[PDB]
Amino acid sequence: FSKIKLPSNRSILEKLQVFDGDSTTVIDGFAVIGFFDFTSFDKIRKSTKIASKVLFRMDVHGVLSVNILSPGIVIEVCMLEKESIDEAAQTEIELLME
Amino acid sequence: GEQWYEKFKPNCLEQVAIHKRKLKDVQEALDAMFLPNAKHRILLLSGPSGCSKSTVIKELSKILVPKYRQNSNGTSFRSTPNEHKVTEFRGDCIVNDLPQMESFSEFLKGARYLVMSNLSLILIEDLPNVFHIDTRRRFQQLILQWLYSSEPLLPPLVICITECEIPEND
Amino acid sequence: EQSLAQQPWVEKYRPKNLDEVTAQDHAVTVLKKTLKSANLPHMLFYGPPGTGKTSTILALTKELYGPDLMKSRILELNASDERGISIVREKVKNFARLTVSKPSKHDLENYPCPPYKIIILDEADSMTADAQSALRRTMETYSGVTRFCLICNYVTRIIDPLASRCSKFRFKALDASNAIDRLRFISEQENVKCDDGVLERILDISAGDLRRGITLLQSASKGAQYLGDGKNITSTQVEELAGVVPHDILIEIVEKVKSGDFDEIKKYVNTFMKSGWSAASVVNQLHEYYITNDNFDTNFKNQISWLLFTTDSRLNNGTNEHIQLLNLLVKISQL
Amino acid sequence: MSLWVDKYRPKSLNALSHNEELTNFLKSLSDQPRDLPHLLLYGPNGTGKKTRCMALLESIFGPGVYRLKIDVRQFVTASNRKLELNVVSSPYHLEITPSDMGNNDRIVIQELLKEVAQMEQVDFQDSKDGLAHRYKCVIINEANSLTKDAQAALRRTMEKYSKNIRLIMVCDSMSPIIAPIKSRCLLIRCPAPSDSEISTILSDVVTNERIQLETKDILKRIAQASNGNLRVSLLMLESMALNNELALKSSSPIIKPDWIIVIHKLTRKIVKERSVNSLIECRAVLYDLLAHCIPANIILKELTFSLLDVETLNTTNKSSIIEYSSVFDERLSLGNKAIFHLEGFIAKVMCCLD
Amino acid sequence: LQLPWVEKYRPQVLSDIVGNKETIDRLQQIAKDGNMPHMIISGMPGIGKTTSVHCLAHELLGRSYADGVLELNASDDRGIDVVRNQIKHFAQKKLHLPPGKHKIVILDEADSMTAGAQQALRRTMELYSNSTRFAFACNQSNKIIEPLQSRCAILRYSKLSDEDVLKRLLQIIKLEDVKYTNDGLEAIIFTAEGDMRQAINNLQSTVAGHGLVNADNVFKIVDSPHPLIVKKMLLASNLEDSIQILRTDLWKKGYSSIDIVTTSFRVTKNLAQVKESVRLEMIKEIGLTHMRILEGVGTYLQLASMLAKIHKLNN
Amino acid sequence: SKENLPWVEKYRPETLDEVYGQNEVITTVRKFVDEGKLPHLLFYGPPGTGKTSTIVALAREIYGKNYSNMVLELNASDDRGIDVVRNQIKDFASTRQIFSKGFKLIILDEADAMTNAAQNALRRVIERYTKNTRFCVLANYAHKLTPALLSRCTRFRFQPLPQEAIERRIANVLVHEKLKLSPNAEKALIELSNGDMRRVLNVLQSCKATLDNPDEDEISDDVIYECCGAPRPSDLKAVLKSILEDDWGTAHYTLNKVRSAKGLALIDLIEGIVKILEDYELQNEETRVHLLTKLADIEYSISKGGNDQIQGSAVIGAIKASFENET
DNA sequence: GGAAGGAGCGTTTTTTTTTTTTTTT
Ligand SMILES: Nc1ncnc2c1ncn2[C@@H]1O[C@H](COP(=O)(O)OP(=O)(O)OP(O)(O)=S)[C@@H](O)[C@H]1O
Ligand SMILES: Nc1ncnc2c1ncn2[C@@H]1O[C@H](COP(=O)(O)OP(=O)(O)OP(O)(O)=S)[C@@H](O)[C@H]1O
Ligand SMILES: Nc1ncnc2c1ncn2[C@@H]1O[C@H](COP(=O)(O)OP(=O)(O)OP(O)(O)=S)[C@@H](O)[C@H]1O
Ligand SMILES: Nc1ncnc2c1ncn2[C@@H]1O[C@H](COP(=O)(O)OP(=O)(O)OP(O)(O)=S)[C@@H](O)[C@H]1O
Ligand SMILES: Nc1nc2c(ncn2[C@@H]2O[C@H](COP(=O)(O)OP(=O)(O)O)[C@@H](O)[C@H]2O)c(=O)[nH]1
Ligand SMILES: [Mg+2]
Ligand SMILES: [Mg+2]
Ligand SMILES: [Mg+2]
Ligand SMILES: [Mg+2]
Repeated sequence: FSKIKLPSNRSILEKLQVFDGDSTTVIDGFAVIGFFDFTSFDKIRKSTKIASKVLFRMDVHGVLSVNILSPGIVIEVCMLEKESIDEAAQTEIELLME
Repeated sequence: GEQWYEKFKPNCLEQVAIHKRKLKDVQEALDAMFLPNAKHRILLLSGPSGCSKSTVIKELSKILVPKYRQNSNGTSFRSTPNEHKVTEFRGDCIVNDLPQMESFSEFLKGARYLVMSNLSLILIEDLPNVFHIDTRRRFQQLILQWLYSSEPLLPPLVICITECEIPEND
Repeated sequence: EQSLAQQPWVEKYRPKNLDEVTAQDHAVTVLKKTLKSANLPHMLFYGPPGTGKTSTILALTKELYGPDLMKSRILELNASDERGISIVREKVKNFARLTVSKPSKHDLENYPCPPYKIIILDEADSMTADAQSALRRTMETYSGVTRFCLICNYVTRIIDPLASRCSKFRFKALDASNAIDRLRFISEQENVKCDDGVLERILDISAGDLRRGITLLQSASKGAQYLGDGKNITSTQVEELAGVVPHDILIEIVEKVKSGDFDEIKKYVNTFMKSGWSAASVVNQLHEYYITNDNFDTNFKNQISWLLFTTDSRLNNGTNEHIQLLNLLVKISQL
Repeated sequence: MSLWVDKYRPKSLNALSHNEELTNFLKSLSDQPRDLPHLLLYGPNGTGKKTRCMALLESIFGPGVYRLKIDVRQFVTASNRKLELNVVSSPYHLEITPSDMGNNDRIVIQELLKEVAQMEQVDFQDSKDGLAHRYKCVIINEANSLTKDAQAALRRTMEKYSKNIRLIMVCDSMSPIIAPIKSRCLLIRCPAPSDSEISTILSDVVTNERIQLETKDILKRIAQASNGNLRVSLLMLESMALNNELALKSSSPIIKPDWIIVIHKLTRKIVKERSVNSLIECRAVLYDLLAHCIPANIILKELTFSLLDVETLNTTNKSSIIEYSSVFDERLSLGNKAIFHLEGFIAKVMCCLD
Repeated sequence: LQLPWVEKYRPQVLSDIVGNKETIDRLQQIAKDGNMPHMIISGMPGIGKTTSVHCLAHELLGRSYADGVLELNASDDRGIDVVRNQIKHFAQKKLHLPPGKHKIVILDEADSMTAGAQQALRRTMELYSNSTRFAFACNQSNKIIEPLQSRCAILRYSKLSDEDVLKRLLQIIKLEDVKYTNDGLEAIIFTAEGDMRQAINNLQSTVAGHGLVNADNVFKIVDSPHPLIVKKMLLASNLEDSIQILRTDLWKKGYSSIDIVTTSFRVTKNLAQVKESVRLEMIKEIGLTHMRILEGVGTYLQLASMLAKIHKLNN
Repeated sequence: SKENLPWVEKYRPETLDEVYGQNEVITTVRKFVDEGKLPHLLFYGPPGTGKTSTIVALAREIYGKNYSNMVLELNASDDRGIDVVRNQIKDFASTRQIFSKGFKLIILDEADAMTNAAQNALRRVIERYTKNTRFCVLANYAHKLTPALLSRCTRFRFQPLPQEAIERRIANVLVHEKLKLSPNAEKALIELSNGDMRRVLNVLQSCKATLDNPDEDEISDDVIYECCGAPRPSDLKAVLKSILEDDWGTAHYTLNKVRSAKGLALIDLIEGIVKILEDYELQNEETRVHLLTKLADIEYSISKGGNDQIQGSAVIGAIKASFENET
């Protein structure tokens, strides 16, 4: 298990918000975790190569949308997440993040 | 936790479960192989699973290697006498700067140096992936090159092959 | 005129339109009215050699689309093409999924141009069972834009699911009763002068195959033209060309069989095989001679019918003609 | 020099000396070769079928059809098993024997022949205006030995590209030819020469070679020993003439193929002894015969008729022998390894005799 | 939603597995002791091999199950590279476990493993046996190469008896509160042919269709095993009886000719009553009919002729 | 669009209510979906009995009109090797539903064409992801399915279509078209169908074509036989009577005349004669043995071609010799 | 001076289509 953490600065991570699954109410202290197969997640690498900005949006139904902006070429990638996270993976993720 | 076949493994050549005549033949052949100019360079043991091929080879090496190794001229890796009587090829080893098919080729290229004050018995039990056609062809080439080598000095090379049928697979 | 005379008569007189197809009206009517209904189903043509299956499908395709549109709406594959499972799963499927090409104004004006393509699998009985299985859902799914036509001589070689999917058309054998008009027309076109009943004899010899009959007529016409005597072709010449054994030789064989002496039969058969007669023709002639004879009893006829069937089945397996013929004659002599 | 089989081979239809009716039919075919159909010549081996085909081609094109050369064509299977085929060619025709490819013969039909059929042969006209077109002639030797798949592949190639190609197939028996292929062909029966015509040809060869012949009867005997195979007749005539200082006599032995003598010895052994050990020795002889690439079905024919030639055997024995021969011939046709069926035949004969 | 009963009622402890009482008891002894050796578990489908191995691993490893078990089956990559890297790294891992406890590598459907991977497994077993133990699960123990078998204890699971199947069915019925009759449970057990998975599936199907598990209701959905019908057809003393069975019970029920002939061969192989000559002749006739069917002539007439020949031989 | 389709496809059932003949299976599956407890399914049966139609209709009912978004359908026309099972099927079965619409459905049509290795790999995919996904396997030949796969599926047998269901579907088609079918024609169609709806629909379409004016012309048994080129029952009866009573010459002439009248093929005559003789009351059983063996041999020989006249004479002789036992 | 037990012998190896693994890429 390895981790890549994005800095909490307004230069790489412009903004982050957690909406409690309704897009409206902001909740602090709640962690949203999305589990994906790298075979599908890695398909956005080439789109990110030319990307200027990337907007991630995850819903409660297990759908992740990535909007990539490079007058210009615009890309939208939608992927489904896995059904559930195994106990070992959940424990390792919690240990890594805490 | 200990398995009995490991806990009660033979501690000497006499305790090895092997027919006397076969043991005598193997011992004579191996002893001849250790002589300065030995006619035979490779000893190929074949048989079914668990018939004491590797065990008898190791027990015999424990006696033969000390008796035929030249005393080091005050040179050795570590303080200990480097009890490495048997050098075995490891088929699952993967290194960064070597293609898989060449791994065995590298091993032999080192094994040739284990003579005289560095004498050691070369044992091949875990073979390379001979089910791959190219790997098998390269293995055969290397064996032939060892057999036809012009090197004046080489260490004894023992190949233990356990014969078994391959069940039909989908 | 030389260019028109560059083709054997079978290719020269291949039907151009569905009207030219003879003796197969039971299916030709359905195919013809499909031109107006535009409701063509998947088809399975099956029948013995030289009955007009390939000609019928080619005429239908020509009538439906026309010389130009056809090239974009037809995919033809036969035994001369590789037709493995991968081919069925890639090339046939891709063609079946292809969008229907846009017809030109001329095509629409002149031809019905139904909104689907056609995949013809000639000699379909040569395809493997797995390759055939790969066609099932391809035919079912893309039936809106694609229709399949399978053609074969041995229907049992088509797997049951495909036979169920396809509407079946049996092509009947062409004999002296239903195909005589076409052969007479061909003879009149080529100015072949033959004695009365010659065309009947050709059609009876051909045994359901009009292609063989047309080839025989061409050979007889060539012989007559080379002779250049101006005389009518005779049935004896036709029988000689067809390889039919002369009646006197058959009578000699029958007398030898009646005698029953093994050595004499062996000697006569050894001398008879010198001439190179085909054992199949001899067996057919012996069946005709014995089954229709009124001088033998019922048990004899039953036994000889089974013997003849066994010998013919063995010959169909590409067996060795001398041995089979001698065995058959020895068995008959023992009846 | 060349063997007498090829040295005195006729090179035109007018040079044919036996089966006059066949020559007349071939000449009638050559009258207007513009619409020549596909041909299938069938008859006993060594009678002159290939010679007649070459004479027909010479009549259509000219003597240049005899200026033959050889090329090697490479094919690759789906398993990457590279292999080669010999293609004989004259400026007007091609000759192939796909059966030499075994089960791969179909590939030859699917790749080579089709391509030849697809490439339309055109040439600049020497005097007239525009290109001139001419169909290609292709000879398929040993047609009866083709697999059913190759025969099926031949069908639409023969039909569709009839303008560019005309096939002339040659076989010794039509039993293995599938019905569609026969339907697509003009069948030509080629009878074997009679003993008198074989003797006449041999006498002409003898006179040309200046070999002293005591009596013509010898030639007749040679004919009777060839069983109508003219090629074999000429080969034995040459062998006997060379072995007797170019002087044949009534006492001069007739030289037969060695495997034929071996089969005769095997027949005598089978007749004399019928036991398990005899069967094992018969197996040894059969394997020796097979090691020389003698076809299994040919061995079965020759053994069967050699056995039927035995004088001591009675009618029941011969009837049983021919029954077993037919059964095991079918088994060989439908089988994979011929040794099983040859052994079964010999064992059944031993049982019936004993 | 609601899980199918086959997965809903999968035993979670070794004490809930029925049948093979001796083997299950030995597994319980191993679980309580700890000294688990390399083992191979062989048997027919749906008798509890996978459940037994999973339950034993859980009981042995307790909370350490997540970090102490490596499970791989035919649905995962299991080539030689996997043995070289993943299994090797797992076996090299140093995990602190209670005394007598080792890491477990579960190789379900081990029979399908490739020859190269199996040969590679020898060295890892030799090197890491002090900390890792291997549990193979398969249907044919002979499909594991002999050098691997030489290191493992063999355990063959037998077919479940009607008593064990009935006991488990009664437990499931009590949990689900299902209405039934003795004849219905008898029919379910008879149609299961010793497969507990099939018994549970058929019980669930019958309950969903009608709720009350009777004989008639069970037989409306479930069909009697066609091997028994084929055996009855083959053993009929009259040609007409065999033909009638073939027509009514097999042909008109939609059974394909190929299935009928394959089942006939399988059944004839196990006919204890018949003599050897008759048996081998019947096998020959079945093979000839199978050859005819494979060529495309899969007609009822061919099967009737096969039956006629078999009857002729019986006389 | 649907008007241009072949009838076998134009009349494909859309809802489960349109599937006839399989009352038990339809009842059970409908109740399962009503309770939402669908297990892994196996549909085993002969061609053209409604398996694919039933599974598609069930998917439509479960997911409404948007079933194509959460159903993964694969058939023999698609490659389904072990790699496909490991990657595509595995990823589909291991991912969430589009809108949390319960479980996902994977249809493996014609699964008897899948390799043993792929079927073996399917076992644990089916088992582990049962909570989120359900599998449906359709087949005509069970011997091609591994025992492990068969153990995992709830089995449903599609019987050959009964006469009543075929009659109801024929009535529906006749109403949809402007067609008139006679009772004798319906009986002939049912007899020749052998429980396959596809054959019924194809023959009906061909019969509609045969009619000169379908708006007013009625289909009779003669039209059915003309379209199928099949023998009439009277022809079979006459041939059998001549074989069993007339002498060899008369029987040969009768067979030749009957065949030449409408160009009948020998195989269909043999099949009809076998149907007739199956109901014959024979006092000697050896007669049945001879009949069955000889006629099966003749059918096998015909399957490879051969000489037609010799085969017909063989049929005559075989029947005569077999019935000499009853003497 | 009877077996009882044991070892050694009795051997060589492409091919149709189709699917799959492995290694280098
Ligand atoms: N008296 C003994 N004699 C031989 N091996 C013994 C003995 N006692 C315990 N063992 C163990 O049994 C095993 C013997 O098997 P092996 O020597 O490996 O036979 P093998 O011929 O090399 O078969 P493979 O190729 O390893 S499966 C060794 O692990 C030994 O430690
Ligand atoms: N019904 C027919 N009407 C007119 N000519 C026919 C007919 N059938 C065959 N022929 C003639 O014989 C030739 C071959 O006809 P085909 O349509 O190729 O027969 P076929 O049934 O396709 O033969 P197979 O099955 O490939 S052996 C045609 O070019 C025609 O000259
Ligand atoms: N002995 C058993 N006791 C209770 N339930 C069983 C038993 N055997 C099978 N089952 C039931 O059927 C389901 C499958 O059991 P499994 O252990 O997977 O059978 P299996 O022998 O491993 O089948 P294979 O070899 O993987 S096809 C379990 O979840 C149980 O619900
Ligand atoms: N029970 C049925 N009710 C109504 N029509 C049916 C029925 N079964 C088959 N058909 C008709 O025949 C056509 C084919 O039905 P299918 O469901 O595809 O048969 P099938 O059992 O799946 O055939 P196989 O096993 O794939 S060859 C349908 O479009 C329907 O028009
Ligand atoms: N003088 C003469 N020789 C012939 C004649 N026909 C064939 N031959 C010769 O006899 C041999 C016949 O063998 P071949 O042509 O291969 O016949 P095939 O095997 O049936 O094709 C050849 O060497 C010919 O040269 C003929 O009509 N006259
Ligand atoms: Mg060892
Ligand atoms: Mg054709
Ligand atoms: Mg399991
Ligand atoms: Mg279907």
